[PDB]
Amino acid sequence: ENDVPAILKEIDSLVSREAVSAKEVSDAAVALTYLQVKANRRLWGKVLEKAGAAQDYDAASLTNLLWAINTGGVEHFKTVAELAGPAVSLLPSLSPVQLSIVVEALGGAGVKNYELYNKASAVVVSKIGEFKPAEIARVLYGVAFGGVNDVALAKAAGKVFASTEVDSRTAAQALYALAKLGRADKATVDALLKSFKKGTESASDAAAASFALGSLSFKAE
Amino acid sequence: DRVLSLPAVSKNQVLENVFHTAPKAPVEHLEKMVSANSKVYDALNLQSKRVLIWQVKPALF
Repeated sequence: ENDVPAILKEIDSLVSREAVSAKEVSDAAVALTYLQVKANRRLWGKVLEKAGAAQDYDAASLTNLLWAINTGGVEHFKTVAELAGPAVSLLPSLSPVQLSIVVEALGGAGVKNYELYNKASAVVVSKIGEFKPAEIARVLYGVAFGGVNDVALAKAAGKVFASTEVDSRTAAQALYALAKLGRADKATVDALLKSFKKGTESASDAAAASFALGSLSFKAE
Repeated sequence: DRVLSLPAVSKNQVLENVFHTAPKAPVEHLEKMVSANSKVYDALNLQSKRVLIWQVKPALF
């Protein structure tokens, strides 16, 4: 009624069969992160092999697969970078939260796909009111780490984060994106560091904000 | 000239114009195609000992 390794074998046999479609891959990946299965590398390899093998793809399964890849902390550049074609084909049919998850996800792996980041930054600056500021910070993270020095989205994020009071983790992700971009806009960074007072639910985002402010040399907060 | 009343085409010519080609055995198809589908089995089964799935889609460990 509650058993971890038996459900690992159930996911293992669910992913080892020959005709696994993409929805089974996506929820096997999400179920593999929620049980926190960094101890099993072969199971994540089977899930990523079936993710590379799948051809059907909608918004929801692609989004949950990419969310699971980045929450579990698995890295394989081949199957993640071959998931950006499914993104650019499905990009106008994506929700703004779904575009947020896939662009942060394909940016975190370092996928050099300039058409995806151009057509995602054009979407997020064409309809900026659709985007809650965590979605703005995730798209900013993905466009910064994907290797485009996009200052249009950086200026749009500066306007949003100065106008809208944002989360702690949202501001930390925006600081990490601005640190890789190397921009050091004090009008934006001040509006982000003022959000670090409500108590932070994580330590990795405070460490990322410390590394970001060290890379920009503002001062310790 | 009693030999000219006999049929001039020899018995040897009848046996070589009637049994001209060696006939195809019925077991040749089974033997040849089973020897080739043994290689189809060995390469592409997932339970074959020398299967080619780990040489082609290598692994992800």
